[PDB]
Formats: sequence, structure tokens, C-alpha cells
Amino acid sequence: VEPVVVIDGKGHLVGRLASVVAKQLLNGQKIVVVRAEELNISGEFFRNKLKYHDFLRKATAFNKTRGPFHFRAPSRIFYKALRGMVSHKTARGKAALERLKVFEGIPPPYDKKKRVVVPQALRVLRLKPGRKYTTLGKLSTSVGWKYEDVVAKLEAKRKVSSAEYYAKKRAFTKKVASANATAAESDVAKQLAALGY
Amino acid sequence: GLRSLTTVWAEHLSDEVKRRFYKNWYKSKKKAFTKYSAKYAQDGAGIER
Amino acid sequence: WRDGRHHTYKKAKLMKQSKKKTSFTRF
Amino acid sequence: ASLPHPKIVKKHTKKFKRHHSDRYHRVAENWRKQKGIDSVVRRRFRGNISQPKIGYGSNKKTKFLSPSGHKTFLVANVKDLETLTMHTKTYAAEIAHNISAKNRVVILARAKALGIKVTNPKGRLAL
Amino acid sequence: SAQKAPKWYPSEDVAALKKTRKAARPQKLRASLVPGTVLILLAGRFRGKRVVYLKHLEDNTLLISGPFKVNGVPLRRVNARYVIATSTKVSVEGVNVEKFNVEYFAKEEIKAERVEDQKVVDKALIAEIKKTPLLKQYLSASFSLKNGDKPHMLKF
Amino acid sequence: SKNSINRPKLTSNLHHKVHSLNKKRAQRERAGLLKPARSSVNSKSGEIKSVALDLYFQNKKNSITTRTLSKKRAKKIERNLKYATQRKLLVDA
Amino acid sequence: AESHRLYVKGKHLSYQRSKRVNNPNVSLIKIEGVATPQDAQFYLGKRIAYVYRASKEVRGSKIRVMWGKVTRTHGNSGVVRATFRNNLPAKTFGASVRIFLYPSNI
RNA sequence: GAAAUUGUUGAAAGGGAAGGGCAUUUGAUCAGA
RNA sequence: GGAAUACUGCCAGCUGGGACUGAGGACUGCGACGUAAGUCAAGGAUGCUGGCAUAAUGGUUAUAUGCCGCCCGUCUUGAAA
RNA sequence: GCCCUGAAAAUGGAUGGCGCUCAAGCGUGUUACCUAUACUCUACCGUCAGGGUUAUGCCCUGACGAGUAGGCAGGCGUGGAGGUCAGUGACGAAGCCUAGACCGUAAGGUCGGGUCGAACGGCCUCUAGUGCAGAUCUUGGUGGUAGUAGCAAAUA
RNA sequence: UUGGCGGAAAGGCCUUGGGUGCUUGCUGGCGAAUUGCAAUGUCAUUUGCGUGGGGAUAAAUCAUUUGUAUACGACUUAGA
Repeated sequence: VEPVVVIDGKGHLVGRLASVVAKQLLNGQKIVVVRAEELNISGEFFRNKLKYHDFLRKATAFNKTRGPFHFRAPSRIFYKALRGMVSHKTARGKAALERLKVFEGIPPPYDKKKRVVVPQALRVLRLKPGRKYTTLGKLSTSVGWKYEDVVAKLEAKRKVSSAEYYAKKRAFTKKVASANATAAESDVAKQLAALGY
Repeated sequence: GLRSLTTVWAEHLSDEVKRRFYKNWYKSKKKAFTKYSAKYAQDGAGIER
Repeated sequence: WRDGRHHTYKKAKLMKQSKKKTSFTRF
Repeated sequence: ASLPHPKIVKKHTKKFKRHHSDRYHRVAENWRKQKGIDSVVRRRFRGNISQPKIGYGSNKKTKFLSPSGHKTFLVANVKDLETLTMHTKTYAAEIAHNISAKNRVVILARAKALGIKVTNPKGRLAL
Repeated sequence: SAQKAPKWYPSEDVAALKKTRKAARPQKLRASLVPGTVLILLAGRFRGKRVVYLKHLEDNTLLISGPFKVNGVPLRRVNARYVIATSTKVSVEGVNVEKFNVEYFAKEEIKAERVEDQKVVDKALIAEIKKTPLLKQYLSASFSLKNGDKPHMLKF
Repeated sequence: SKNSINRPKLTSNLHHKVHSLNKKRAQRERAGLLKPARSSVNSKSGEIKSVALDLYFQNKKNSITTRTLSKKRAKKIERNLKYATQRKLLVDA
Repeated sequence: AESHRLYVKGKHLSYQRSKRVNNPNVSLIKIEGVATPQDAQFYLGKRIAYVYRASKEVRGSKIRVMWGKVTRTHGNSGVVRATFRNNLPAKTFGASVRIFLYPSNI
């Protein structure tokens, strides 16, 4: 119901998010994923590291430069999981993937914007408690991603700025709600209450 | 990775480095860092910024 | 800004990017 | 002008081309049945050219009719034209290719006098 | 001879049509359409403009006035299937719709007959519109679908 | 598109191509190389189309072409036009 | 005032298709806010328009239109089948479409 | 004075083939009434 | 002790929306509604209205897009090989 | 009952892939839904049968349509011959080119434009040295390979 | 127009003042018509030529040369 949808990857499952996103792009919705480093996978760390190693040992033998390119970042892991769903070898699939943008962390201009979630892809809702899960920043740093220490240092600044913003907005909202409560009990407000507002 | 966001040069430079910037030195007017030296004016607001 | 030519050059780059749709962050 | 007729529908407007007539110059577009037993076109595999068959045939009431609603009749002279004195709402004259311009004007004049439609006027008559 | 001749020739006698058993029968309009009902137009010059309903005509159409005074819509013929019928209503008493028929609108600037008829009807229409609060402004306004509006759920 | 996944490639290429082609079409229209509408006075719809007669009447009204006229055909056209105007005069009288 | 919309926004998803076969004569439309066939039964029979832009101006407009009708539902999620006078070109999978409120039964 | 084949001009397509079938968009071109 | 409802089934019960089709070409027939007169949804669609009247619809052609599509013939149980 | 093990090598690799963990897995049950040249209804083409009617034709009705070796039937086309159109034609015959038009399910036929400059067609029949993608086919011609290999023995 | 913040791809955020219009917060007065019963019915940068804003005055490549280089291209140097 929007021109563009920003999705916070925190607390989500890679494959389910990939499925819903792919079917949205193929329908024509523009989507932007952020905080891929906080993304989650089902199963313990060991299993998924073993899986990535199984993927990593695969390579064209007579020339390694033309084989499966093993991208280490969480954004690229998610992009792989997604591209395997889309028929990316078609113009339709290319145009679909060109409606997508994946980012580690929340950079500008999306930091000053609203983010959403997908409840049929969240870990806490889809998984049963008492089940091991894996996080993608840890996995990528294990398999050779050399940037997890900068993204944390930057998110620690973004969060402070956002907290200042929220502390301002929350006092403004208190003022507004108090003024509205004082305006209430007027006959205009009674009519609005009757009509459902 | 690492990104360069600014580079600052000196006021006066030598014909040697100017030659490095140039590829046909004997024909040019040698206009390399004229406007930068001009940007090195009274207080150097840009330089200090 | 840096106030001399970076302003014009950067706004022109961004508008070329937004007309050709060749921008990494913006659509 | 012509008679009322049912609406014309054809069932196949596209031409029936021979297999590999696009691939070879020696193989012409005239239709020829593939007699091969290993032939996917004869075996009617999915994703192949269509073959002519009587199911594609046109309706008898609209057969041999041009969009004007007339059946074409070739004409070389005023005598062949006067065969169609009655049948103006069913038939339409078409002057033969071998006819000359001094006789074409005669044929057109008589066709105008008799109230006959000519299919190919302006032939050798641009002057 | 170039093309010899056919021995057979079809006769050029064109035959009459069979007696068709398809008689015109009057229209059965939906329940929501009743005179004095406020209507929303979905197409035309005046798409999205709220008007009133006055009369059903011989050619299946509906006669409507804006009124012209408030929203700028004249006496007009409108199809019933390009219209939404609100539950809002006005009482029609005294307006002379008897004059207007299908021949009134045949066309073959504006006619003094037309402006005369329009004024004399919309004085009597405004007189009853003034009873309800805000109906003048409601009819002056235009209709539009906002974000989050679903016509299958919307009561009109 | 793997080295830059967040940059559109094909949509930009197709934007470029469609604008490419639209400009060329508009200029081929401005240069009068495309044929006019069916009802325009200079149109040739229903008539016969022959570059020989076109060149004949152009050189009677009297920057590189493959269109010539064959003086043979020019003499033939003059002959047949004399016949045509003879018939028109016999209608005359 | 700010909005003059008298249509509903929808998306052209696909043609009617099997696994490996498609019927271009029938198209599939997803309507905004419609989640069930019980709701799409409202929108059946409605008129559909795909509006696109060309460079040429043909009859006083650079804007061209393809008209069609909604015919029936498709599945359980509120998707509908549609038929146009001329079938859509398949470069429009993921393109917006206008579903008008006429012909109205209200 | 055909075809294979070739040159110039004009239009178009082209991310490790091309060609073909169904359907339509876009551009060009065209007949009938 | 008194009812109701569910389930199953029936109605030659009522009503509404949506899609595709309109074959045939004077009459003849079974029927129905009607005091008759005649009328009718009864042996295949009629009626009202607007716009354009031309490249607009449509065809042909060069491309693009979605899906499909292995190079022909012969030989043999059977091959893209 | 489910789970682990219950042995299997060597280019990198496949529940079809992505990926899935109160499943997008196993078992079972209840509904809704997708979808074939299959089933139903309608139109059209053809065949077959049955009827009707002063015309190997016209009309009504209905059921059917896979196909190799192979069989039967109806048709299209080429060279020459008898007849006929008192046919066509230097105001342009045949032939050739053609993003142009039309008719037939098709074989094929017809038209327009351009080139060409002297003979050629429809119909009732006859006749045959009568229709090609192949045959490591015949003759002739032409290409990519390719401005490439190379034009380096014998002293200059 | 004041002042401040913001470097992850900041290119945006907030703020001061004075102008300039509008205000459907409330009540009035005029106009709409024939787009003819619907036809999406079109509403959201400049490159190019009037525009006269209208002044300021760089390089690379070939050729030549060098050999820290080299099959040829390339590379590396020099030359008013």
C-alpha cells in the first residue's frame, strides 16, 4: 500500500523473508532490507557454518575465477537466498531484483524513515521456544566478513540520535494528547464520538 | 572499506610535482594549482574547514 | 557544503543518477 | 453495395510455411508434407508449426468472398464483363494483368454504365 | 476468355427475416434508485459530483439536477449503471418533471427554455434542501476515494 | 549486476533505449522522411506507387538517392501521356 | 480536492497458466484491499483499464489505453481473472491497473 | 540478366548462438468501405 | 412433560450479480395467457444511443516481452549421441 | 512409532533449485483451490448413414474425426497435340525483382508497382523424356577459413 | 533571512525574524450548462534554436626522443 517498503531484518528468518520479498518484487513492489547483520537462521551455528563451508568448497576447477562467487556479507547471503527463488536469468527476474536493495545496518536516507516487519517470517512467532538459532553477523564473521566491528560502532551512534528524536517526539505527543483531552467533552467531540471518531 | 573524504594540498609546489601531474610539460601553460593557491587567501576558510 | 563547485557538481551527479535511475541507494 | 452476408471469419490468417524454409534457401516456403518417421513436425510435438487440415476449412456461405462481399471474376473484355450484367451484388470484375490501357478505359466505362464493381482500377491508368 | 463462367448463379433475392419473438419490456430498476435520492456520478464531464435523482425516462435513463446553483450541474440525462445510489434522500413534492421527456433533450449557445426550466425547478429543490443541515455543502463537494477505502466494505 | 546489486542496470538500459528511439523517430518525422497521414492532400493511398512517375513529375516541376528514371521509360511515359491527353481531348469535343 | 480517484488500484500479475503453458487471452489481477473471493464477487463485471504512455501523439494524446473486464475469481486470496479486447503484452507483469466502479449494481 | 556471395546507403537487434510456434505492446508500412 | 435446532433430503418456491455464445432467415408446429380481440420469454436477438468515418479497428513487416521449442533424411527394437 | 550408527572413496554438485525445523519434513483427517488435445454446450470444416425433392445437384436430421508400412479417392502444377474463347498483346507478350493486395485447409492461383522488348494464356479433351533438400549424386558457380599459412636451401 | 546539527552512501533535519498570499473555524452573493447517457479523457527537466545572462581564455594523442620497458600494442622518460 506504499511506493517503497523498508524492512528491518532483525528477528526474521532468511528463507521466509526471501519468499515473501521475491513474490512482492515479482508483483512490482519496491522493497529495501536493512539490518541484515541481525538476521536469523534456524538451527545451531555449527550446522549453518558447516553448510556454508559445503557451499564454499564448490568452485570451478580449471579456473576458480569463473566459478560460484562466495560472498561473505549477510546482505549477499540474503541476496543469494532470494535470487535462488527468482528466475534471475530472465528480464522479468532482473527487473524484479532491481526493485530490491539490501544493506548491512541502517544507512541514510533510510535511517530517517519508517521500517516494518513481516510477522509470517519472525523467529519469535514462527519458531517454537527451546530451539537453537543462528545469527548472520556471527556466521559471516566466521566465514570471513571483516566489517562487523564498524557496523556496531555506527549503530551505537544511530541509536543515540534516534533516542534523542524519540524523547522529543514523546513530549510533543504528551502536549498534543493533553490539549485533545481538554478539548474533549465539547459537543463537537460528542458528535464525533457518536459517529465513531 | 576505507574512504577518502578530503585531501588538502600546500600553498606552493615545485615544478617536479607539477611535471608529475602533467604529461606534456614543454607545451602547457602550467596552470595546475593556481586556483588552489588562490584558495590559500587571507584566512584560508576552505583550507581550515 | 564546500561551497565553490562541489555543490553544483554533486547536485548534477545526483540528478543524473536519478534520471538514469543509476543510483545505489535511491530508486 | 454487395449482398448482406454472414460475418467473415477465417480460422487461420497466417501462412503455412514449410519446415526449415527459413533455415535454407533451397527449401522454399511452398508447403510440403514431412514424410519422415523421425519427424517431430509429423509427430505433432508441442512447440512446432501447424499443419494444414480440413478442420481449418472456411464456411461455405462465406467462401471465395473478399471483404467487399463479392466473388472475384477475371475479365479481359466487355464481352466477359457483360456476363455479369445480372450478378452485380454477388460478383466483382478483376481486369487481367495482360490487358492494355486503351482497353482498360473501355472496360471501366462499360462497368460504370452497367453498375458493376471493378476490383483493380487505376491499373496502367495513372496518367 | 480469362475465366470461363460458372454454370450456377445465386439469385440476388434477399430474403426477409423470420418473425422474431423479442419484444421490448419495461426496465426493472434496482431498489436503491428512488426519486429524490442523492447520487454519485462515476464518469463524464461531472465525474465525482453529487447530484439528486428526479425521474426515470422512456429510454431507460434518469433525469438529474445538481442543483445547478450549488455544484454547477444542469438538468441532465444519466445512465443508471454508471451511478452509485446513496441512502441519503430528499422529498420531491411540487417539482414539475412532467415536462421533461426524451424529445426535450434532442439536439439536432444555451436555450432560454432550458435556463427557465432549471431555475424554476431548482428553487423548489433548494427550498427542501435547506431543511437538512450541510446537504448544500455535501452536494457542492466532490467525491473521491482515499487511501484505505474499499467499496465492497463501504456503505454508500 | 553482482558487483553492484543495489544499482539498477536493465531498467536504465531500457530507459536509454526508449528515449534513444523516440528522439530518432521525432527527427525522422521532422525531416519529412516518414509518410504522411492517409487523408492528407500529399498522401498516396489507393493510387499506384511508382518512383519512376514520381521522379518524372518532380523533374517536370524542376542529398543522394538510388532512384533513377531510365530515359527509355521517360520516353514511354511521354508517349502514353500524349495518348491520354488525346483521349481527354476527344472527350473535350 | 487532493484526490480525484474514482478507480481502485490493482496489479497485473500473470496470464492464466499451467506449470509450462500459458494462455495469453486471460490475465490475473490483484486488487488492493481484496483478500477473498467473497469480496472479489463485488468487483466481478467491473471495467479495467491499463494506461500507458507513448512518444507519438495520435488523436490528441500521448496517453493510450487498453480496456477490459473482470470475469471471475481465482483461488482463495482475492485474485481475479480478466479479459481484454486486446491481450496484454507480458512486459506489464508487475504494472498498475485501474478497476473502475462502473457498471455499478449498488 | 535469378540464387548462392559481396559493397554502399537507410532502419533495427545484440551481457557465452541464431532461427521457430501462441499471444500482445512499440515503430514503420498498407488495402478495402 | 412440552418445544426448538442440527443433519439428511424435496419444492414443476422467490430473488440478485458475473462470464461466453446470438447459429438460422416470409408462414406452417407443440403450447401458454386471455370472454373474445388478440398477446407471449412458445421451432436459434431484437430494440434505444453515442463516437469515428480514419490508419482509429485490422492486416503485413522489424523488434521486445511471458511460456514453449534439440538438426534434417536414411538405417535399427530403440540415439541428441 | 520417529531419531543416531547400521561403511564409501577420489574435477566442484545437487529432495530439480532456493531453502524449510509447533516445517515448506513424517502419519492421518476436513474443506477450498490450480489444471489437459479428457467430459458437457454451441458454431464451423470434412466424412459416413438415414430421409425428402420436376438434379455426380438442392434441402432436413444425426453420429463421428489418432496414425507408420500400405491401400483407395478427389484435386494442384509442367512440356507438346485436336477444338474453342472471331481469347491476350509494341498504349507493351513471356521472363525476373517486389517491406504492396486478395482467394483457397493446402498443393497453387490472381492483382498492383518496377525492369524487359516479342510472343503467350482460360476452358472441353489427348499425350508424356512431367513436380526434388538429400543419393561421400553430375556439371558449373560461390563463400568462411583469410589479407591468414606463407613468399626463410645455394655466404652479399 | 538567523543559527545550529548531520560524513555509512552526510545531500537532509530543526530553528530565528520579517515580508507575501491563502485559510472550509463560522455566515453570505455571483459563475459553471451543449464534453450532449461512458470513452485515461490528458493536469505531478533544458540538452534546442528567439531569449542577451554575455564575460574568461586548457589539455591529451600522433610524429620525434629515452630504455628502469618491450613480439606488435602498451609502459617509462625528455623536447618550444
